[PDB]
Amino acid sequence: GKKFVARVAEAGGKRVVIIPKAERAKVGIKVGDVVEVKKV
Amino acid sequence: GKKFVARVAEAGGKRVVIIPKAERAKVGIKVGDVVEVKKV
Repeated sequence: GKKFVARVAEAGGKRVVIIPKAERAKVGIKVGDVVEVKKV
Repeated sequence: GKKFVARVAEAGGKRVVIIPKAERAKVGIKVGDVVEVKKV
């Protein structure tokens, strides 16, 4: 339930939210994890 | 404040949340928009 703020970016012709290593460590996110994305 | 569920994926050597066109339309997200990402 921990969260972080980010910006939608364009990478490889896709709209993505890049998750830096620091943010992964703070929120406890690994590849494959399910997340909730909310527009602010 | 609208939200959608997604999975952290790996693309271009980065950990990202791909946002499909349908999800962008439902949540009202454009590139550059600030979003909140919460681990479920």
